[PDB]
Amino acid sequence: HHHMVIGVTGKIGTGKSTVCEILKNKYGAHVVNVDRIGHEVLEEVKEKLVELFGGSVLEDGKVNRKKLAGIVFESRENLKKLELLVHPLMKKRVQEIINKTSGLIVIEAALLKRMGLDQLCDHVITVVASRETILKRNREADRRLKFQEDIVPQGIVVANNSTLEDLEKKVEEVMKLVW
Ligand SMILES: CC(C)(COP(=O)(O)OP(=O)(O)OC[C@@H]1O[C@@H](n2cnc3c(N)ncnc32)[C@H](O)[C@@H]1O)[C@H](O)C(=O)NCCC(=O)NCCS
Ligand SMILES: Nc1ncnc2c1ncn2[C@@H]1O[C@H](COP(=O)(O)OP(=O)(O)O)[C@@H](O)[C@H]1O
Repeated sequence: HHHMVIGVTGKIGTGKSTVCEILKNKYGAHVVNVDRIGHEVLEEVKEKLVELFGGSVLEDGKVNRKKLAGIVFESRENLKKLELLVHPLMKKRVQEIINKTSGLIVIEAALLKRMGLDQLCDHVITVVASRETILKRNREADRRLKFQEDIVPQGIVVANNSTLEDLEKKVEEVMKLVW
C-alpha cells in the first residue's frame, strides 16, 4: 500500500469540502471525511455520552447530533469532554483507512492539528477565508468559530475568498507542486 496523504484543514466554511471534491473528481483522491467518521464513532459510544451529558443528547433511544451540539457548543468544558471521548477512536479509524488504501489520500478535517492527524500527512493544505465570507456561507459558523481559534494556517495556504474557478486554479497549482 504505497500512498500519499494530504491533509486538508481550515476553519468552518472556508472551503475544505469544496477543495476535497475537486481533489476527488479531478485528481482521484480517496477522501477521508473526518466528520463522518466522528458520526460513526458517536454511535459506538452511546452509553458513555449518556453518562457524560444525560439522556437529552438523545431523541428517542438515539444519539442526536443537533441536541448534542446544543450542549457542547455552549461550553469549552463540555466540548473537551466529548473530544476526549471520541478523538482517540476517530484517529485509530483514520490510521486504519490510510493503512488499507493506496494512491492519493486526502484527510479532510477542520481539526487536523488538534487531533494530531497532521503528523499522518505528507503535505498539509490549509484553506482560509475571511470571517465575513465564512458567515455568508455557513449558518453554524457564528457559533462554532469561537471554538476554532487554534485552527491556524499550516502547510500550504490556499485562500478561498473569490470564485470557484479561482479556487480550482489554486488547487491545480498546489497539485503541480506536490503530486
Ligand atoms: C457536536 C457534533 C455532534 C456536531 O455534529 P454535526 O453533525 O452538527 O456537525 P459535524 O460535526 O459533522 O460538522 C460540522 C463541524 O463543525 C465544526 N466542528 C465539529 N467538531 C468540532 C470541535 N470539536 N471543535 C470545533 N469545531 C468543530 C467543524 O468545522 C466541522 O466541520 C460534533 O460534530 C461531534 O460529533 N463531535 C465533535 C468531534 C470532532 O472533533 N469532530 C470534527 C472532526 S474534524
Ligand atoms: N469560492 C466560493 N464561492 C462561493 N461559495 C463557496 C466558495 N467556496 C465554497 N463555497 C460554499 O461555501 C459552503 C462551505 O464550503 P465548504 O467547502 O463546506 O467549507 P468547509 O468544508 O471548509 O467547512 C459550501 O456550501 C460551498 O458551496
